[PDB]
Amino acid sequence: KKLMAQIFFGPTYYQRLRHMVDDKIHARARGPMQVLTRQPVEGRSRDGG
Amino acid sequence: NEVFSRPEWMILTCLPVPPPPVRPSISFRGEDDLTFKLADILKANISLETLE
Repeated sequence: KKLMAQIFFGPTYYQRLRHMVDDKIHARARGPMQVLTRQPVEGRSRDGG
Repeated sequence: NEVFSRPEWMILTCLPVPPPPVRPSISFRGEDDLTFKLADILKANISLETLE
């Protein structure tokens, strides 16, 4: 079906920023804990919480 | 409060030594700065006692 309202269309320049979900997704379930406080460590790369 | 406090008790005549958990040894043992400060205090006290 033809769209009721016409659509603005055309080429445009875009850039993919370094921020990606693959490196921005974290999840913890009883991981390592800091010896000083016996609490979860900081940082997803170090399996933090 | 006399039961739980006294003016004399403010003047500390004995410094409690925190146990190992309060001063964890970081692996690199790697004693923390607080342990070094306690060691320095103990050395100063020993030197003072020897001088006396």
